[PDB]
Amino acid sequence: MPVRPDLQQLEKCIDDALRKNDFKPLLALLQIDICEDVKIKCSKQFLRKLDDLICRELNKKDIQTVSSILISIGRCSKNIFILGQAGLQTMIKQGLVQKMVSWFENSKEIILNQDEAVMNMIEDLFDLLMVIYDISDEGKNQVLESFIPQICALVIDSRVNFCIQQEALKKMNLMLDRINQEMLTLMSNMGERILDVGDYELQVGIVEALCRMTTEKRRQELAYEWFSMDFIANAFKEIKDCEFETDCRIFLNLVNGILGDKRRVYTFPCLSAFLGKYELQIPSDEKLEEFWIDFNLGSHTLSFYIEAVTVPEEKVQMYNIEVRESKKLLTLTLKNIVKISKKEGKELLFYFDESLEITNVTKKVFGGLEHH
Repeated sequence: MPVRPDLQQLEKCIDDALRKNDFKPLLALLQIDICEDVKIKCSKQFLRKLDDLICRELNKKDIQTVSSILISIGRCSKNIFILGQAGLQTMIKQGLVQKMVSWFENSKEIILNQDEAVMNMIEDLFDLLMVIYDISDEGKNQVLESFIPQICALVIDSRVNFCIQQEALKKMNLMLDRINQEMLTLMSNMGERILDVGDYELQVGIVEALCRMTTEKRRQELAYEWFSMDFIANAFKEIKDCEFETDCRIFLNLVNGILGDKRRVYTFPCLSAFLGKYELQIPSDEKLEEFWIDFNLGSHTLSFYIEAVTVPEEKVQMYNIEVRESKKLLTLTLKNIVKISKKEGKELLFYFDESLEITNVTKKVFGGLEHH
C-alpha cells in the first residue's frame, strides 16, 4: 500500500515542487538512505529548475523549504549524472557557484530582518558550498573567489545575528585551511570589528582568518594599519602562527583588557566549574595562564573552553550570585537539561575569586535574570 519514494525521480520531485507547489515527493526522498550504487539521471536544465525554485521560495520567505531543497542537492550530489557525465561537475561548468552567490545575495533580506530556521538555512547553504569546494579544483577556486569577500562582509556587518556570522566565519576558516583593493579594505574593517564585535568566538575566528590570509612578516606592517591604538597593534604583531591558539588568547585578553569600559568581551579567570554535580575539566596546555570564562556583551552569551561551551541568554531561566568561603558562586539555572562531555544537568556553577566583579558583568549578558 505505501507509495515508495524513488531517488531516480529527483528531477521529477523538483518539477512537482516548481509546478504544483507540492513538496511531499521531495520530502519523501529525504527519508531514503543514499546508496553509492544508485544513479540519478538529471537533465541539462536541472540547474535552471533548482535556481528557479530556490529564488522563488526565498522571495516567499519559505525558510525551511529552502533548507529542504539545499539538503536534497547536497545529499544526492555524488549520485547525479547529466547526459552521462558527473552531475556536480556539469553543474559547476553550467555556473552553479554563481547561482549560489545569487541565492546567498537573495538571502540577505532574510538574514537582516531576523528564528533559527534562518540559522539552519544558511548552514545548509554553506554545507552545499563545502561539497562543491571539495569536489574539484575548479569548484574550489570559484568558491574561494566568490565567497571569501561575501563572508568577510557578512562578519563585518553588525546587523547580522552572531550565530549566522559564527557559522559563516568558521566555514571560511575551513576553506582557507586547505589552501586586491576590496580585500584590503575588508581586512581593515575586520580588524576594527574585533574591537567591538562583543563575542569571543567571533574575535578568534576573525583573528584566525586574518592570520590565515596574511604572513607573519606582513602582519608586522599591517598591524599598524589595522589597529589605531599602539598598544593593540603591538600585541597583534606578536601572534606567532606556530602557537596560534594560545597566543590568540593572550592577544585577545590584552585587547579586551586595554579597551576598559569600552570592551565588549569580559574575560574572568575561574576557579572551578560544574554542570549539576559534575566538575568540568579545565583545559591544561602548559600555556593558558588560567581557566578562562568569556562574558560576551554583543552576543549575550557566556562561553568557555573545556570543546567550546556556549550558554545563550535565552537558555537561562534565572541566575544568582552568592559569596561563601571567600568565593563568588555564579549559579545559572537553565531552561532545559544540557549535555557536556557525556554529563548532563540543568544548572551550571562557576566559582570565582571574590575580588572579581561577577555581578555587574553578568547583568550585561543575562539582563533581568538575576534572582536575589
